[PDB]
Amino acid sequence: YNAPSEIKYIDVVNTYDLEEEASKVVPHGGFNYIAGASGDEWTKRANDRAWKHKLLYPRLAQDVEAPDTSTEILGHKIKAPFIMAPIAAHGLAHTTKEAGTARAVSEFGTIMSISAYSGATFEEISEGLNGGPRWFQIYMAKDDQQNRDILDEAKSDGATAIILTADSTVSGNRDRDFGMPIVQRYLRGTAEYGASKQKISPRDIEEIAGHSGLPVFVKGIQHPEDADMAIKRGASGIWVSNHGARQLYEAPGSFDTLPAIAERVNKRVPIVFDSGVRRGEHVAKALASGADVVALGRPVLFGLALGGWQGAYSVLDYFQKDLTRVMQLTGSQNVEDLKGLDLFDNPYGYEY
Amino acid sequence: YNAPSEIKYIDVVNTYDLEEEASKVVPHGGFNYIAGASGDEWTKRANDRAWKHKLLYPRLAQDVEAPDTSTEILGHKIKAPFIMAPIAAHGLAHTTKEAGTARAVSEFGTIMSISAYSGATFEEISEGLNGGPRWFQIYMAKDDQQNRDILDEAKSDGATAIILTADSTVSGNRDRDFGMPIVQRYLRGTAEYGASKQKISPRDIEEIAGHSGLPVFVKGIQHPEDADMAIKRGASGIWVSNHGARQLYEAPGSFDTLPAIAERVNKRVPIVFDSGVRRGEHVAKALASGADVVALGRPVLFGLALGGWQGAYSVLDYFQKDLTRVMQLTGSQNVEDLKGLDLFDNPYGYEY
Amino acid sequence: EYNAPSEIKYIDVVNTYDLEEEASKVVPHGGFNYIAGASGDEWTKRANDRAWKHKLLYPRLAQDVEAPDTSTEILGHKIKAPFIMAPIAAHGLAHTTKEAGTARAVSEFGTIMSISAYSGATFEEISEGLNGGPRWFQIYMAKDDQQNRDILDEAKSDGATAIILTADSTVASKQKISPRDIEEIAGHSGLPVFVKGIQHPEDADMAIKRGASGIWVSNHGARQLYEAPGSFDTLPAIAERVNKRVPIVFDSGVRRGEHVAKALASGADVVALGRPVLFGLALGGWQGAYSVLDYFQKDLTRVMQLTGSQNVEDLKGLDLFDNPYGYEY
Ligand SMILES: Cc1cc2nc3c(=O)[nH]c(=O)nc-3n(C[C@H](O)[C@H](O)[C@H](O)COP(=O)(O)O)c2cc1C
Ligand SMILES: Cc1cc2nc3c(=O)[nH]c(=O)nc-3n(C[C@H](O)[C@H](O)[C@H](O)COP(=O)(O)O)c2cc1C
Ligand SMILES: Cc1cc2nc3c(=O)[nH]c(=O)nc-3n(C[C@H](O)[C@H](O)[C@H](O)COP(=O)(O)O)c2cc1C
Repeated sequence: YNAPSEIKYIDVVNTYDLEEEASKVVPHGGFNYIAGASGDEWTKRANDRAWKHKLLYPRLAQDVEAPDTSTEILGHKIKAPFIMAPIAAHGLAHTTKEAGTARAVSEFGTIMSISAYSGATFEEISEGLNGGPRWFQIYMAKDDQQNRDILDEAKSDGATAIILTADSTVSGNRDRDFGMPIVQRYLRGTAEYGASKQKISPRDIEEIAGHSGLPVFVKGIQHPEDADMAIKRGASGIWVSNHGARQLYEAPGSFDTLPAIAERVNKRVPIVFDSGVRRGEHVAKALASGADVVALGRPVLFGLALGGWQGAYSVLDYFQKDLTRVMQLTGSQNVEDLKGLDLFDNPYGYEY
Repeated sequence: YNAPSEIKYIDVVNTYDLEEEASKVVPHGGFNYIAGASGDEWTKRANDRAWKHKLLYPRLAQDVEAPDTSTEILGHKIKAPFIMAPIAAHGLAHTTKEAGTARAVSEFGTIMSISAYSGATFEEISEGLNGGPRWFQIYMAKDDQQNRDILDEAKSDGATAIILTADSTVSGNRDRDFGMPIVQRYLRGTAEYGASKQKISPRDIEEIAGHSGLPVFVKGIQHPEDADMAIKRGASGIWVSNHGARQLYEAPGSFDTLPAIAERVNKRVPIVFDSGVRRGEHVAKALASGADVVALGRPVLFGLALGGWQGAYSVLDYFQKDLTRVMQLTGSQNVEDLKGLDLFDNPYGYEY
Repeated sequence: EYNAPSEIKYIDVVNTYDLEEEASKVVPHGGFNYIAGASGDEWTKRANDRAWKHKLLYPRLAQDVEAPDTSTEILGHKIKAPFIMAPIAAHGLAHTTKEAGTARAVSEFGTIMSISAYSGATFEEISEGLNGGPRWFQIYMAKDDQQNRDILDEAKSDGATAIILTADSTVASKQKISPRDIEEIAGHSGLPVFVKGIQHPEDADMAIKRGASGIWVSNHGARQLYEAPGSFDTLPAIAERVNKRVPIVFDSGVRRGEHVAKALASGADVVALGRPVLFGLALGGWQGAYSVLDYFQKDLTRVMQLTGSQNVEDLKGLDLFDNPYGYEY
C-alpha cells in the first residue's frame, strides 16, 4: 500500500475540492474506503444538502471587538469550536497516519479523537500530540474484559473523555461492493470487528459510564428519545452523528436531526455534532442549532493525504478563517453569539 | 424466443444493477415487457422515490439476542417478511420460468404467488415448489363459470389464499408503444385478456370470497375507502399495490398510499405491500408503516434471468441479509420491533 | 360504621352522567368523593370527557344487510360487547356486595372482570360471583421479588387469564415501574401481561420490547397525574406505534356508546368501564351494575346502525371528523 508521504501546507479555498485532489494521490481502494458511504450515497448527499434547509441571515453588529473563535468544552479551552472526529486507519491517507493528524490538531489547538481502530501504536500518536488533549473512541465489546482493557488503555493514554460509538463498524453496506495496534495489544492470544456488539443499549452505556472514570459521549445519536435514554444511563455528552453516512442507509441528513435532539437534551450535557461539516457556515449553523462544537472528519483526512500534518493543519486553518468571516457577516463577536443566531427556514430544500 | 438458461448463484450487492445486467441477457422485447411501465414511467420513478419521504432512524437496542427475520402470515411461518408477487410469463426471463422462481422461493422458505397468466403448467410449477406454500392470483372473469373453474383449480393446486387482482391486464398504456396453460386448461373450446372485467367491484369481491373456500386478498388497493369496502365485501386481506406502475399513470408512488390504508384497515385483515421494494430498508419502512409483509417482483425476475433458481435465491438472500443489518442499526431484534419503528418525515422529497 | 347501599335492583339507565348525581344521594359522602374525585381541580378529568368532542362520528350508508352484532374477542376469549370491567379498589364503598356484586354483573352480562389488588372481597366471595367467568388480576410491582412471585402464582391458581401491571401507585409497592420491572413480571407470570397507565407511544414500544402482551392506555380516570392530556387524545399515537403488535385496552372517560365506537375507530381492541359501573353498583347491586353494561351494549348498537356498521370490525374502520374547535365548537 503506497500512501502519500509528502508534508506541505496547502491553500485551502474549499473542502469539496480536497476530495477530488486526494483521489489523485491516494490508492483507489483506500480512497474509496474513506470517501464512500452506504447504499448509493443518497444519505451522504443528504448530510450535505441538509445545510441548505436552514439559512444564515446577515445581521448588524452589537459589539466593537474583533471576532474570537475560541471556546471551552469539558473545561478545556480550544482555538475554535471544532474537534477531530475519531476515524480509523489514517495510514490509508498518509504514511504519517494518526501521528500526522494529531500533530496538526495539537498545533492548531483543539482536541484529538483516537479511534480504537487506529493504525498507529499510541506511542506514535503521542509524539504527534505532544501534550495536546485527546479523547478515546471505543466500541462496546461482547467480552466485558475487553471493555475493562480499553478503558484502562484510555486512562493510561491520558484521555479526558470516552467516545462510545453506538454502531458496529462492519463498515455498512454499499452498492459498489494495516493492523490495529491499539486493540491487538489486548486481543492478542484471544483470537477475537465481530468482537463488538452490533448496537449498544442503555445498559451498555451505564456499564461504560460507571467504570470509565471519565465523561462518556455516546456517538451516533439521531433520535431525541435515544439522547434522553443515554443521559439517563449516565452519558456525559451526546455526539449527534451518522458516522458520515457510513452506517444506516435511507436515514435523514445528520443536521436535520440536530434541533430535536438539542431541544430534548435541554442543556443537560454538551453536544458534539458531526456528519457533513464542510464550510465555516456549517459550524455556525450547528452552533445556532444547539451543538457546543462540531467534529471534522473527511476534509481533514483529505488534507492529510495532500500534505501530511501541514496539509491537515491547512484544513483546520481554513475552517477557523472561514468561521471568522461568517462571524463578521452575522454580527457575531464570539462563539456564544453564534449559539444565538436566528436561521431562515427554507421549505424548498436544495433546488430552491 | 431465446431466454437465458444458465443456473448460478450471484453476488447481489444491490437490486438496481440487476436490471441493467439482465438487459444484457434477456431478449429486448421480453426485457422491455418486464422493466417498462405506464406513460413515461414517472409513476414507476414515484414508486422508487417515495422511500425517501419517510426515513429510518438508527436507535439504541433494548434486547440482547441476534436479529430474527422470521414472521407468520395466515398461520404459516416464513423466513423473512417478504413473499413473491404474482408475475406473468417468467419464461421471458429464463427457460425454467415459474418452476425456477418457485424453487428459489420454496428453498428460501417463503410464499410463492402464482399468476393466472403463468407460462408454466402447474405440474411444472409444483416440481419447483416441492411442497412449499403457494397462493393463486386470479382476474375476475366476465363469465361466472370461468371464476368457478379457476377457484376449483386453485383449491386443487393446494393454494392457501386467493389474490384477486382489481385491474385488468390489458398491460397499461406506455408512451414507447408463450401460451398460458393454466387458463387455457379452462378456456379451451370456449374461444375466450378480454375475458376478464376491466375493474372489479365490491360485488365481485363478495362473489369470490363467498365461493373460494379460502382467504381472498384484494390486490391493487391504493385508496383507504376501497380497503374498507373490500373488507366489508368479505376480503381476508388487502394487498396495497399499483402492480409496479404497470396500470394507472400519474398516480402516487405506492409507498405514499400505505399509511392511510393501514390506518383505515386498523388490524382487521393482514396487509401485503408492494410496488418498488428494492432494498432491506424498504421492507423495514413498509412494516413500520402498517404492512405485515411485502411482495417482491422485478428484482427476483432479474435474478431469475441472471441465474435461474440460484440467481433468484441470491436476490431473496440479499433482502434477508440486508434486512438483518437494518434491524441491527434500528435496534430491532425481530419483525415485530420493525413494526414499531418511528420514521423521520422528509418534506423535501428526493432532492432533499 | 360505613353505611353502604345494599339494595339489588335493575335500573333504567338513560345516560351515565346522571348516575353520578343519583349515586351521590345513596353513597356516604367520603366514599363518594373517593370514587368520583380526581387530581388537582379535576381539569384532567374534564379533559378525559371533553376529548371525545375532538373526533366526531359520521353517519354513513350501510354496506351489509344484517343487524348489528356487538360481539368480539380478546386473547381468544369471546365477549358480548367490546368493553371489559376496569380494576377498581374497594367496591364496598359503593355497595355491601362489593366486588362480588360487580363480578356477578360482569359474568351475567358476558365480559371480563378485572380484580383490583385492593379488593375488599375475598377471592372466594368474588369466585362465587363470577361463577366460572373470565377474570384478569391487577397488580402493583412489589419491591420484594418473592411477593411478586407469590401474587403471580396466586393469580394463575385463581384462574386468572391475564395480569394487569399498573404502572403508577396510588395506595410495599413501587411508585413507578420501569421496563426491567415489566420484563421481570412478563418472564415469571405464565400469563399475558398488560401494562396499564400508558399515555406516551415510546412507553408502549418499550413495554412491548420488555415483554408486555398488551397495552392498556389509561390515566386511571384522571386519578394520578394532573395537567396531562385527556386519555382519548393520547390513543391514536400509541395505536400507531403499537401497530398491531399486541392488543390495546383503552380507558379513562368512557360514558357513551359513541365513546366505545370512537376508541375502536382510533385503535383500541376493547375499552374498560370504571366509574359508571360502580355508580350502577351503588344504585342497584349487581343488577344495577348489569343495567349499566346493558345500557352501553344497547347504546353501541344504535351507534353502529347510524354509522353503517354491522359488527365490531366495521367500527375499527370508521373515519372520524377532526374537530379543531374542541368543546365549545
Ligand atoms: C474513513 C472513515 C473511518 C471512520 N472510522 C470511524 C471509527 O473508527 N469510529 C467512529 O466512531 N467513527 C468513524 N468514522 C466516522 C467519523 O467519526 C465521523 O462521524 C465522520 O467522518 C463525519 O462525517 P464527515 O467526515 O463526512 O463530515 C469514520 C469515518 C470515515 C470517513
Ligand atoms: C413482468 C410483470 C408481470 C406482472 N404480471 C402480473 C400479473 O400477472 N398479475 C398481477 O396481479 N400482477 C402482475 N404484476 C405486478 C406484480 O404482482 C407486482 O405488483 C409488481 O411486480 C411489484 O412492483 P416491483 O416489481 O416494481 O417491485 C406483474 C409485474 C411485472 C413486472
Ligand atoms: C374509585 C377508583 C378506584 C380505582 N382503583 C384502581 C386500582 O385499584 N387499580 C388500577 O389499576 N386502577 C384503579 N382505578 C382506575 C380504573 O381502573 C380506570 O382506569 C378508571 O376508572 C377509568 O376511568 P373512568 O372510570 O373515569 O371512565 C380506580 C379508579 C377509581 C374511580
